[PDB]
Amino acid sequence: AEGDTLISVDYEIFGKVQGVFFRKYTQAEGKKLGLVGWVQNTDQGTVQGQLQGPASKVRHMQEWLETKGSPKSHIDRASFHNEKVIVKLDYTDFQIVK
Ligand SMILES: [Cl-]
Repeated sequence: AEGDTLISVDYEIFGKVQGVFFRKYTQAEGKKLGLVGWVQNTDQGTVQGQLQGPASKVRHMQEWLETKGSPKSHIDRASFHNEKVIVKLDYTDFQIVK
């Protein structure tokens, strides 16, 4: 769904994505797009979280997560799961989970 329909989607990013300011840049891009959700480093060398917001903004974020990331990161792969349409947002902000 695109446009203004609200969606939620889970993501996991693989590559050189830890120790490169990925979490800070992701949170800044999410807030800039008006998204809520979260980002966290996993014990497997990856980055994961969820995004919630208007379909069009979430998709730009998905592209950012697949192609750009933080300046020194190198994204090899971005996997998205559990994409669903929602009527209300669950989260109120974009968190960095530690
Ligand atoms: Cl990082």
